[PDB]
Amino acid sequence: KVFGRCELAAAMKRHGLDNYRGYSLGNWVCAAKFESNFNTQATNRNTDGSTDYGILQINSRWWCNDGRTPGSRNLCNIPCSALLSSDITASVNCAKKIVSDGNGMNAWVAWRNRCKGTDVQAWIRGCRL
Repeated sequence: KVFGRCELAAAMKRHGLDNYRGYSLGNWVCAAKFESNFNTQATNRNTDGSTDYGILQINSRWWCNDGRTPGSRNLCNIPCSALLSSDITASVNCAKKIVSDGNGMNAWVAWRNRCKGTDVQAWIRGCRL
């Protein structure tokens, strides 16, 4: 499923991502925009052989299990395909584990490079929330 900007902000808000670990809702919505382009079925294979999954492009090496990434941990204890659901619940739960880890949202490159320091609130401008 491809989300609307505001449809997503709302879903993320009810799922408790708004202001989670200090990161206001705009940050999350933007990260979503540039990681996956609001598309839940997005996948990207990396050079190290791992693959990134879903709305927030979560990586097979540390966080889930796709059965083809050697030496992986599965720190969110899910199959990696569960992150491609139109229900964003698993993506969201696993995002909270990642963000709480140590590097905050810097764990996401697209955020770090395309959102960090920007007026991220533009991303929730004019949504019923």
